[PDB]
Amino acid sequence: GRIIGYVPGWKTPPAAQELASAGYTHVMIAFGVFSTNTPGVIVPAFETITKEYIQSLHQAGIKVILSLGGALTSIPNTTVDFHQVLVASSSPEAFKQTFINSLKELISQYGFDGFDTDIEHGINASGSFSQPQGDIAVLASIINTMYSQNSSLLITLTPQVANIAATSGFDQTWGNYASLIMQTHQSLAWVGIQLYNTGCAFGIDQVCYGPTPTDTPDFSVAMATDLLENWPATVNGRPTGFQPYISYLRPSQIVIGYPSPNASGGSDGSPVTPTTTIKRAIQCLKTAIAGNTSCGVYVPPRAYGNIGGVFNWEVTYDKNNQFKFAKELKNCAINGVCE
Repeated sequence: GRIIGYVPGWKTPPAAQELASAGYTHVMIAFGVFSTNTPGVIVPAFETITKEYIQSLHQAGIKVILSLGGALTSIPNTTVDFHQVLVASSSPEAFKQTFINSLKELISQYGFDGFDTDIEHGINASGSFSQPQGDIAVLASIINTMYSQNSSLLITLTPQVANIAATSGFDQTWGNYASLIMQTHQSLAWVGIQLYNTGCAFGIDQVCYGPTPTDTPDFSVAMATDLLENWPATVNGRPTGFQPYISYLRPSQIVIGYPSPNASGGSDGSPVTPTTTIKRAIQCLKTAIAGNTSCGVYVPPRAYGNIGGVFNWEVTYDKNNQFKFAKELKNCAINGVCE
């Protein structure tokens, strides 16, 4: 499995040897944003991150992925809204060609191993959940074309829970990444779930789980389960109204994502889930056996074995906390030894 760290491109990054020693296997450079003047062009917003620094990561054995989108941009004539630049293009085909060429250019120039979809704005639902049109169809085409041309690319999705949790919804918030996953699963290294900055969302049991309380793994386990299982139309004689999500993902394509605390307990993301709970979530997904080192009340419908690992937003917090997030999770996330 994997220990994944987000590296903000507006802060001095930790040394590659510090990250490798802590147990990091992958880092995610935040962020590429979207040109409003050449629709499809990706504008690098990581001034603190050099090709030399990325070489240092590779020399330490860490893979380096370019994260696209994010929450906002301050670069003039840029947006983090995908739809906005897709519709600004002369055609969806021109947009796709420009986006692919621009992404290939950045990958070649910086030596990236792949790219991450952290597109939090402007993945609007069109067509049907099972046969999406518009934004999801175009993004799926970009992902599947990039992977078809280079099956070594690490292509990841980093959804918010509303985007992937069992839902009747299909819009820019609800179920959009679940729809995208059915179109792209064959191309994806992993889907990393943002288990923070969210209200509760539904498990396939029709129970609404949120990140608090953080002393049980239920939320982490239920959200991973929502990606690993078909969404049922009926639960115990009742209609769910759930979209017809069919799971095509392997456990190795599931990553659970959290905010890392600094030494003071501060974080960029709320709430902070302690590493003891994260290990319980992985042990629970592995075994589907409840206990004080494994499942709480929520037990998934089967044992999955080892999932894909863990990420944190973001490594400058973890560094300040002597890399306790990576150090405490690496035996569990990487070697699958969680109790």
